[PDB]
Amino acid sequence: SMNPPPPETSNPNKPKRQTNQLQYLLRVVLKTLWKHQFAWPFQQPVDAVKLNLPDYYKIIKTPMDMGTIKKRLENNYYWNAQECIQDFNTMFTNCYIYNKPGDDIVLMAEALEKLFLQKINELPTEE
Ligand SMILES: COc1nc2c(Nc3ccccc3C(C)(C)C)c(C(=O)O)cnc2cc1-c1c(C)noc1C
Repeated sequence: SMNPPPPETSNPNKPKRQTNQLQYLLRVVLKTLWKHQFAWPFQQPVDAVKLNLPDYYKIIKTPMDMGTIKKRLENNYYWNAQECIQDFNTMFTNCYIYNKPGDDIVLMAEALEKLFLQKINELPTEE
């Protein structure tokens, strides 16, 4: 079985918090990206078996995807907004590292990242 286990989306020992910034990340940022027409390759872990990408998890050792991020937010997995922002950045970076510049999947990622940065520029202050 050559896919790794997916990133965890819950952990009984990891402290849980809700902040208005994490609420914004779920309700505005994730929602906007999730429903975007380019989102679908990013909505679940890369299935390197089904996609016939045998080298994927030889190259990418910190996988991340919006399905995992969405569940982490829904599960209050994150303590702060930076943890979630880091996961989005990891997802984009992995795409830019594994694929060739100018590939369609890279252009899709770049479009999602542009929207992402726009929404993060508008992050609300903590209540
Ligand atoms: C090419 O990069 C991906 N492609 C798919 C994918 N199929 C797809 C999508 C667009 C263009 C080309 C393809 C191939 C069929 C050639 C793989 C699918 C799918 O068809 O279900 C799902 N998830 C992906 C994640 C990724 C991906 C992401 C996201 N980051 O790195 C990789 C690799």
